Amino acid sequence: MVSCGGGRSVKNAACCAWFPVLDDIQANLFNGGKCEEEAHEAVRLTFHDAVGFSLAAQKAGKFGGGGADGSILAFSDIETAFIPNFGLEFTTEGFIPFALAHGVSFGDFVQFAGAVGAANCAGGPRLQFLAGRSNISQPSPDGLVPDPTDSADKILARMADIGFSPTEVVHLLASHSIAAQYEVDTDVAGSPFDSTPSVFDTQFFVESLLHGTQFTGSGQGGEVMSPIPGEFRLQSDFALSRDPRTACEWQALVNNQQAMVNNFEAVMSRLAVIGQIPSELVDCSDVIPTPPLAKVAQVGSLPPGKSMADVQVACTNGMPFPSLPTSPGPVQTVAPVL
Ligand code: HEM
Ligand SMILES: [Ca+2]
Ligand SMILES: [Ca+2]
Ligand SMILES: [Cl-]
Ligand code: NA
Repeated sequence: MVSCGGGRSVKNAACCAWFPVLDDIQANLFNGGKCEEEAHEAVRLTFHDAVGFSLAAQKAGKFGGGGADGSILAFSDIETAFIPNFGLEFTTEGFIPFALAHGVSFGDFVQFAGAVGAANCAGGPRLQFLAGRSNISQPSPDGLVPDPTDSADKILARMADIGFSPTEVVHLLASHSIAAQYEVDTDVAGSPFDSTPSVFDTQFFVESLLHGTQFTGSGQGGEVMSPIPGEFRLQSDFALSRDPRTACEWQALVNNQQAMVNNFEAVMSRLAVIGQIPSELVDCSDVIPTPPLAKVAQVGSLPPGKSMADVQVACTNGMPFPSLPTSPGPVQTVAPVL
């Protein structure tokens, strides 16, 4: 190892340059190292950046997008006008000055910010962070970002088209354990996808499998019924939790928080280098912070007022759910991330 000063160490000396970026964003973008709206947006941005890539396009002799290349920032004017990217201009205009201030590529900044963001959440992962992506990019083609109204067929096809199996899609969706909607229905902006959007835990997997009982929003734009007031459910998460191709992996995560973390780290390592050549990158993973000391449950809980009878069993070849514990107390509305 070498030292960067002040007791901070890295394997690769060039990585020391990322500590001033760390300090700036933890203080001035993430509100002192929190896992709240900006951290969630940073995680979401890694995917909106990387998903602008198409193996099929490449096979047809067309440009499919340069993947995890910072194009969502370099060409925010273009990409934020894509339908599934609506409203992302608040995020891209917020993020851009940090990349520019520190002289790092947009492509590295997007991956660095999502790694740091996720690492702020209790229970959270420590994503691999490789640096070195060119600052020269081209805009993503339109039509490549999944939409929450898309069927499981269409989403799984789009994801296979950037290199991910349906099992890996479920692993990537561990991100919706730290997540809310702002644009599907602005009337209920901040309504999260699980009861714990600051905790990287298995509650998204448990709660998405419950029967829907009420709408949080107006039921437009891909919202379907969720199982707790204040919690928002996407049609796409409903479809993937219950599709034969994905359901058994979805179920297998409800009682293994650590495997959810490990699997998320594994798939995000791939996501962050889509369109990139890893041998051209430098490993700066040791700049990424450790998550808060916090004991996150390894096994998820049914929310208050729910029993095992409320859980949809969609996995066939695998096998039954364990009696998951039930959280104590009354039914309570999930607070929005505002
Ligand atoms: C598989 C297809 C996916 C669909 C259809 C989908 C859909 C969405 C939608 C509709 C939102 C709310 C956007 C808004 O109105 O504010 C959202 C939020 C979010 N998504 Fe996904 N998503 C997908 C995959 C992913 C992936 C692969 C990741 C990252 C690994 C991700 C990370 C997030 C995060 C962290 C948020 C919360 C952002 C915030 O709270 O500010 N999603 N997703
Ligand atoms: Ca991109
Ligand atoms: Ca959660
Ligand atoms: Cl670098
Ligand atoms: Na790894």
